[PDB]
Amino acid sequence: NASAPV
Amino acid sequence: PLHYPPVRRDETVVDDYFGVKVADPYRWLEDPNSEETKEFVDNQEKLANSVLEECELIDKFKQKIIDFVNFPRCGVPFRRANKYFHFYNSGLQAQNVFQMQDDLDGKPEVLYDPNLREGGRSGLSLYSVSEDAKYFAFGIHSGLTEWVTIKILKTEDRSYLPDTLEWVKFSPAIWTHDNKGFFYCPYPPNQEARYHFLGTDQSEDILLWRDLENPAHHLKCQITDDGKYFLLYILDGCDDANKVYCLDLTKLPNGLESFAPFMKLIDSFDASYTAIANDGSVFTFQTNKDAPRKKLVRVDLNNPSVWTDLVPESKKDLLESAHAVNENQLILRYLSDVKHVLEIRDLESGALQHRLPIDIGSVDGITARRRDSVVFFKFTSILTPGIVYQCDLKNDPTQLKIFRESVVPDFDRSEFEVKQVFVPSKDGTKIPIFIAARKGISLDGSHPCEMHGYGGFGINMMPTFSASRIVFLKHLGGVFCLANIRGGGEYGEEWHKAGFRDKKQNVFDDFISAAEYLISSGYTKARRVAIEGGSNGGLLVAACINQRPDLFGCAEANCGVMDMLRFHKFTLGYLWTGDYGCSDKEEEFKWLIKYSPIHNVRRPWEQPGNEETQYPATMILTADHDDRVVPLHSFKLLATMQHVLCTSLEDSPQKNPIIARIQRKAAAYGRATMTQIAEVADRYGFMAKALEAPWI
Ligand SMILES: C[As](C)(=O)[O-]
Ligand SMILES: [Ca+2]
Ligand SMILES: [Ca+2]
Repeated sequence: NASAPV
Repeated sequence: PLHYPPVRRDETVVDDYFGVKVADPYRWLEDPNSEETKEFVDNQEKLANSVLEECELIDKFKQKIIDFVNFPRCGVPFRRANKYFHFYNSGLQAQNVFQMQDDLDGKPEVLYDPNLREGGRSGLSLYSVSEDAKYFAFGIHSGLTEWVTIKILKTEDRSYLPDTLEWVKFSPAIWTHDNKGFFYCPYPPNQEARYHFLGTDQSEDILLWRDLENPAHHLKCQITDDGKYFLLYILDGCDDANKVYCLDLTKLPNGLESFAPFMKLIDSFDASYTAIANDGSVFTFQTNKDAPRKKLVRVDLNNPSVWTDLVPESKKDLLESAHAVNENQLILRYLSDVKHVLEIRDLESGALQHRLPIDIGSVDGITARRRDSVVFFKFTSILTPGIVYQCDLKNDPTQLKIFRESVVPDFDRSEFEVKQVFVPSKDGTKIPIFIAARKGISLDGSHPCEMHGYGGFGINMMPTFSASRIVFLKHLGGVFCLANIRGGGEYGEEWHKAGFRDKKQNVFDDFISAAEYLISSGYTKARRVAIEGGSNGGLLVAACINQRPDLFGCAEANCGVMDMLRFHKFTLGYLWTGDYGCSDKEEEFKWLIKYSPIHNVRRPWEQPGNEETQYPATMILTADHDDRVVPLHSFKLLATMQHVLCTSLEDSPQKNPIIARIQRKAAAYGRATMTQIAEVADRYGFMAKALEAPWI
């Protein structure tokens, strides 16, 4: 559940 | 023009490993609370900031990353009763927000917003909705520790139940179909399996399983789609192997209030078993038993000796996961040469019905249940930010339809391409790698190159979307490589085993050989290659720069495991001895001493013919408070590398900087957008500097 695909 | 701080050595610390004397002059860095260790951190922080201010492209990277990340993201929806639940992020929120809706394209309502709590320092890692859709059980971190507290909200009005469950880590909350409560797996104030009735205090929770005799055994659990069986899985280490205990809930005289009488269907650690479906007592399992590429098997619990292949093991492809869907069907997710293939089959006969091969990238997040006729899943890729696909198996089983589609602002994917090629390793084995770059580039050796890898623990590295990677590609004229080296599980268990324990070194040889290929093919050149990796991937970076520093210009190891002699002594290092060995045993020490990063730092310029070589520019990244990979690993390596290569000599040929980027007041987990961007921007600015690469 990562916040954003950085 | 660089000023390394003084770092005390304790020349009295020496250990004898089976007749071999090993000094540990930086033993004192293993206490993260001593003021010396804090002063160490403060000095390295000062050094790093000093070096990073020389890296003038950080500001430019940071902005382009932000701009490229700033697009809305709807996660894969799942259904409970008549409601649909999914994660959302408008683009640059610290953490994703959990949302609920009555209709798929109806008005979202916010169920829980982690950004309101502690500035969104951490997001939801446990989230679980009851069968009736009335209750949402979720995990909140209290501080920088790994410990979670489980709270429960009513979905109708977003009001909390008084229930508070402490002492939880990674457990999920498994709801019974009566909606009276859920199973979970906490630790005592020796993991346990408990059931919690809604409206009661944690003290009242029913105990289902412990094993005081085997404290290190840990648990996962599950309940069947029909709600009749509770399944408890017991695991040993980070091995892909587990037990299977089944509890039949229909035969309990007084529900769970009685209390346990498990049918121990699998009472050993020989193979992995994951329950996919059942029809009464007839179960379908995914297993790796006699099948390193896995398969589905079927067994009746009333006659548990007899197991029967339903879908046999493929000679070539890993059966990575399986899902019962649309009452009587299966979706199988095969991994074929590191590319996904979905198959649709009959549940009963196991017969193939349809076969959908997938473009380079990754499908995952299939959360549909057996009663659902509409399957959703997520696809991503180097050049594809994120599509949620839908497949309605009832009305249109053949076609995948786009349900949500992310768009990166101001980015034309058609200027770039991604190829998969296979390259030979030292022992002849072919190694798949993915290579991403601008279309039509000249293979003239000129391009800066970033190579990423992991190589361990059965983990499959897939070419997913990274926004900062696009920046690297577009604005640094770069070439990205992802290497599927051994130790992973990409070709099943034999690919895992060929890169672990005594054969760990093959993992490093595979990575080195990928770099050798990228050089010989004309993509890049010696010294213009950057490598990056995290955890076991950090071990990968650090071992490879010890062994072939000549090859690399820049190296970035993230929360890496660098003291392979002592790793097992700390926190949860004991669960990695499956893959690594343990220095407690002589045969295994002999593997480890050879690649253990902190015990293999040597001046490359002191070897014949190698006078012109130095270690690459090296950034070592960690939190000050990592409880998984304790930062003493990263610190001790830094100290060692700094001493051996810099501060032990009056005017050393090691001119490439060696620093640590140290994240303050951070945990291993949960990583807020922005915090995360900051880190990546720092490491890419550094990289651009080390490779002498201009901006575009
Ligand atoms: C968290 As690990 C050391 O298994 O990559
Ligand atoms: Ca400046
Ligand atoms: Ca250089």
